[PDB]
Amino acid sequence: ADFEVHMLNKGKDGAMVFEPASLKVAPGDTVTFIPTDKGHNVETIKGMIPDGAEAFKSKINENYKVTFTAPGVYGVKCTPHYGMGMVGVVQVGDAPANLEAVKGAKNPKKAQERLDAALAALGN
Ligand SMILES: [Cu+2]
Repeated sequence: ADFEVHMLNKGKDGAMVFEPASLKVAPGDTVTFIPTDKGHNVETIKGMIPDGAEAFKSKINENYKVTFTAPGVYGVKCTPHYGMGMVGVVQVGDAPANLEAVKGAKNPKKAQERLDAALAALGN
């Protein structure tokens, strides 16, 4: 199954957001990150990727397609707007083994407020 995540300058959650900010996919699913507005990209957050997973970083303005292979929770950010809180969470499969470790990862304050909300919406 294929899912879409859009990158916007303004959404229901405020400025510089990923929509949706939290998504549960299955092992092997594909998510396409699409900058609806210009100036955004997607990159994995340091310490918020499962064991076995490869980090990634898309180019600004590109539609980025990723097939998630290793199960667990992945923290993602927009490079330029990470300090402003532009972050999302992708859970791949059931019972993420790295769920406790991603909760402890350190992020700038606004990014931390949105990641905690997003982890809570997954039922974590
Ligand atoms: Cu951005």
